[PDB]
Amino acid sequence: FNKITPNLAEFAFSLYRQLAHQSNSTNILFSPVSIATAFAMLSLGTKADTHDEILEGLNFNLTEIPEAQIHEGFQELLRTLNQPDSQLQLTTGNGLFLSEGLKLVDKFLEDVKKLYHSEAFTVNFGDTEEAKKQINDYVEKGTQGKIVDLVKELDRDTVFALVNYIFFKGKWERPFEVKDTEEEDFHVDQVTTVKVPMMKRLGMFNIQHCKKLSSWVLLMKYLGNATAIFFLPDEGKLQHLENELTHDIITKFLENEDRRSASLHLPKLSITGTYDLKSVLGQLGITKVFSNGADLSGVTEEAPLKLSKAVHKAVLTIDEKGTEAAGAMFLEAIPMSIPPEVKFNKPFVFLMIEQNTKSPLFMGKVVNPTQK
Repeated sequence: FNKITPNLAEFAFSLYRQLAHQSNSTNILFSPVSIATAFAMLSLGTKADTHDEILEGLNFNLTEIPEAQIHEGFQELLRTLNQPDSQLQLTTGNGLFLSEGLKLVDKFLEDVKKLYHSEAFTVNFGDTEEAKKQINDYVEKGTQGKIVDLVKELDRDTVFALVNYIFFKGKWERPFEVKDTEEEDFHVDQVTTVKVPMMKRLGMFNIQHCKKLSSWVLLMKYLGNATAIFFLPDEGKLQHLENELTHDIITKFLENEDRRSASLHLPKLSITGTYDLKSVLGQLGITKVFSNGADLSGVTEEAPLKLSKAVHKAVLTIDEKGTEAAGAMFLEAIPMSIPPEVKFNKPFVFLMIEQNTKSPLFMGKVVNPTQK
């Protein structure tokens, strides 16, 4: 089911095409969910233009959807992410860091902790370096060592910092057997290749070839409550795919429960995506909260405040199947017939959708597994 998801979808695409044009030969990885829910939670401390700008920046038509519904929708999602339709290893969090000395509004801190279950702390921004450590420690501790020293530096007038991260490494509901994981070619160019550990499995896959998107569309079911959608653009059809993607078409794929025999070659990789939300979202029109004109009265009533730091870092690790545990052995009726060998051996885009809410958890493009 969906509620605000269409709003999150178009947000994911906007934020994607944003990074896909600007940045050219880089793996892209961001959580449309972690980011939005973060700025939707922050909007609760904003007022007037400053606020409307955030919600509108998150692809929300304020004139058509009651804000009460926007936040209600986000809570539903987090409810599913806390204790879902299944415990899917997801290490996501949002930490706010405000100056020790600001008389923060209790209500906002309520909404942060209770409503959006986000961590908020007060630090001494007088010691710029200590704040970074203090912050980076939070993330690291929270990602249990996967993310280290996220923030490399803070502005001179930093009094409010936002750190948003998400680490995922799901176990395949239908794993690849490590024995078959050999290293193979990966086309970074039409004439150049690179070697990467290529996983492979002959089986009944929810694979298809969409002519509209000019690409092979593979739906990998995750042991948890998320579904991996991979898009392998045709020869020279990457820009087209990126431009033809629509929440509709993706919902069409989700509702698709067919499967056919295919020899899937999917690379093993652990890509990352570190982004400066101030910059990236500013491009989406969210600027007032990050500047001197920020109306963060919900955060702190009497003293000026603005969002000096807003950083996102998404990490996604794909392999044969999480970690060796209850393997659960299934069997598939594979027809005797030349199955299409589908190799994800060239730039491809992809998304991770939470099965229930259909919220885009991760969106990205792998240009080269080698980069991290």
